[PDB]
Amino acid sequence: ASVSEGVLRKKYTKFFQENIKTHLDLKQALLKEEKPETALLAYSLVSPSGYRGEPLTERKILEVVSLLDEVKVDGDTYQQLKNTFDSISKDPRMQVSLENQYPGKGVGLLVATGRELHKASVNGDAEAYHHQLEQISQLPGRDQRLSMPMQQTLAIGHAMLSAEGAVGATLGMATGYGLNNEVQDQLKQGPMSGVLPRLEISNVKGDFTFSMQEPAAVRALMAYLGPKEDTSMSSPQAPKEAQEMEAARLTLKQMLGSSPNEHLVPDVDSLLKLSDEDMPSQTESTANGAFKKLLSEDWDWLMPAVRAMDKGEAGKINEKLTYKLPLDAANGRVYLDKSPNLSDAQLDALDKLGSPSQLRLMYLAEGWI
Amino acid sequence: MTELCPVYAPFFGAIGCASAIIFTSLGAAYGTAKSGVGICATCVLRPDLLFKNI
Repeated sequence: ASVSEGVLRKKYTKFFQENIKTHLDLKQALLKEEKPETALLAYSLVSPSGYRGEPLTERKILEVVSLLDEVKVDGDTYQQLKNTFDSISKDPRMQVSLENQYPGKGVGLLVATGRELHKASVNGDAEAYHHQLEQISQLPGRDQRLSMPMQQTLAIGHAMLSAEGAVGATLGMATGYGLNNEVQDQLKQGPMSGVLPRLEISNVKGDFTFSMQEPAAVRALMAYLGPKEDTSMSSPQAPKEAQEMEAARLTLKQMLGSSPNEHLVPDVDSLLKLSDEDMPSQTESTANGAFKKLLSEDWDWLMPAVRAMDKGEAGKINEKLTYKLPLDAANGRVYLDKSPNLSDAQLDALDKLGSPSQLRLMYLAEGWI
Repeated sequence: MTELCPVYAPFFGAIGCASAIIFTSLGAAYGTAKSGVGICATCVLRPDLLFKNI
């Protein structure tokens, strides 16, 4: 109802037939019709980074992200995303989020193997947590333009880190490469992520440009959309620079599904505790322990529990999820059942959350709650 | 040593002392295993007959 991609490289193959290797003199070749003002909008994805600081300026995936930037039918939903990005790119608060995920821009064989079997299992769980999360935003009431490609990027990024865990554990066990490029070529097959705008950054440290199909720029965008608004920056008392970067911030936080009351501060650190005043308020702390139970009790229970909660029917969770599996016993097949044993205390806490925001479920899939 | 008491003489005593506990342990293990499978198949329906069937 909100997203429909394709993989037809033969419908518009004239843009990829000749050896076009120049960012300049490509807008005339990208017109190709009697439409001019809307063919420049698909060129706006690569145009601020089309000259400054890039190698060879036309990599073979930079055209398919610009060809399949389908603005031909609809020119409203992508323009709203383009009016919001580069309006979000003004405060240092987005920029300090784009510096935490980055740098500056014998018995010892049993230990080093276990450090990389832990890496292959954490990233194998977290990749599965985004596959059952791209079918929660398939349910009615959600949206798919911002929710789908944001978490399709992360599921590709966890599939590569999980592959590097046990390829490294194999080459260390069989000793005490070309396999990482074979799996990198394999995960680009099949579908591909929807096009989001470019998120250029210009400041006193230079003029930077990130990609938003990188798993580290996605991971810093959702950390920006976390915290609630304050008493400042949205009142008309301060018309200075705030209302064009705060209403652009809240129109993405609502676009996931998070109301401006919802706080959602991250957790990962090297410290013991986080703080005192930004703590979850024991109604969602009881509820976050119920969602973690649904992630780690079955591979298929998070989607029909959110579906049962959008209808306001979050008290029938113990009965709508029960199903029966067989068991060979000493008396025969018995057909016992598996139910999520949600207690009444955390079944009540799922009621006071009206619907889980998509931003809350994506912090949960990254281990930030 | 002696013709009545040769040197290979404790071999038969050690083999007998081993074989006693070996074959009685095999018999006890078969009895325990078969009867325990019978108890665990029975006492799903009658758990009150569990300590009677031991």
